Parts: sequence; C-alpha cells; structure tokens
Amino acid sequence: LMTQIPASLAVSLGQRATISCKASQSVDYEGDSYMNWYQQKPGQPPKLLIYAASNLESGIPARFSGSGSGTDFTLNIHPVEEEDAATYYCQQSNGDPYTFGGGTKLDTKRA
Amino acid sequence: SGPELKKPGETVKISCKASGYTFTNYGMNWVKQAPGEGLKWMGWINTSSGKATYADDFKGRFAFSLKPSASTAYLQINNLKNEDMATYFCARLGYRSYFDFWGQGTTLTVS
Repeated sequence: LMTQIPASLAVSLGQRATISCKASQSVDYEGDSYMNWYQQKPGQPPKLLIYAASNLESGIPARFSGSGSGTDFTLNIHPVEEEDAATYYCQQSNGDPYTFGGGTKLDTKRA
Repeated sequence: SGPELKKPGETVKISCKASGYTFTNYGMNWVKQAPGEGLKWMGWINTSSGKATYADDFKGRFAFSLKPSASTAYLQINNLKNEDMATYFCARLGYRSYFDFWGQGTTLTVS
C-alpha cells in the first residue's frame, strides 16, 4: 500500500517542493520499481509525470524529477511554476493490488 | 459512459471506448475518485483471457471485462453500495507500471 506526506504544501513560485511516499510492501519487481507520480490539475483527470520512479514521461518539463529506494520515493519540483498547482498522487505497480497514495495538495503562496 | 444516479443495490455497466491504437496489446484499469478526492483501484484484468482481479472492496460485485475487437472496456457494477459513488476512469496501461491516457470520467451516484 502507500502513505503520502505531507497532506498540504504551501509553496512560493520559484520554490522547490518535495512530496514523498512510503509503500507498505516493496514495489520492486524484475529489477524495476513500479512507482509513478500523477498530477490532477483542478477540474481535470489525473496525468502522468514520472513512471518507474525516475522516468519523466514525454511532455513533462524537467521540472519534475523522481527518486527513491526500498520503500521511500520522492517527487521534486525544482522551480515551482503557476501551472503546477493541484493534487499529486504516487502509485505503485509492484504487486497486486495496485495502490495510490492519499494525495498532497500543492497551493501557490501569493501576495 | 454508463454512469448516473442509482439506488443502493442497483445494477450498472460502465463502458470505455479506446482509440488511437489496438485495444488488445495493452491492459486497462478501472480507477475511481470519490467526492472527497480520494483515488481507489477498482479492477485490473487481462484483456486477453478475460480474467480480472479486484480489491475486497468490490470483490464479487464488480466484474471487469473487455472486447479486443470492438475496443471496449466494461465495468459491471452489481449490488451497488453508497460508497461506490465516485468518478470512474479507465486508463490504457503502458509498459508495466502505469497507464497511457485517457478517460475523462463518468460520475456514478448511489443514493
């Protein structure tokens, strides 16, 4: 399963942010780690950002990077831009059932 | 499609039309999102043998299936409970960890 912390994440534009997940069972299968990260912008369906822990999907800006070992994986946004707000979700694919993290809402700190 | 309002215990069959591509070469997943924004895995199936697997949550009530010719994925919800209320997505599976696209939703409401 999965645990995502933090729940809310106030961040200023330009800031860096880090969202992490811990799986209750390992998500490594055949030498790969089935861990992905989704962004659900408000009012839309979710979309893929990184898969297999660190692979940036085509279309995703270098923004975003993923990493992690054993049971803890982290998504990092170097420079937060306006379009990046919404709820992020981690999800693992190692074992069945497939499971998603509870979500981390990123809100843009503004004046 | 196939969503809408249903009284507790009802029956409902959700569909999912795929395109761009051949429906039998990649797998598919029914995932829902409840009104409080939580995401849940509903069912996973191999599109070729027609054999699905499910969490306990819907075990024995939901039945996933497909048509590799007509390019259709199905979810046959039975004995609906109030907690099945949510947006339902499908999503084309890519590689072995994630999903390529692609559903825009379809709100089922049990009350």
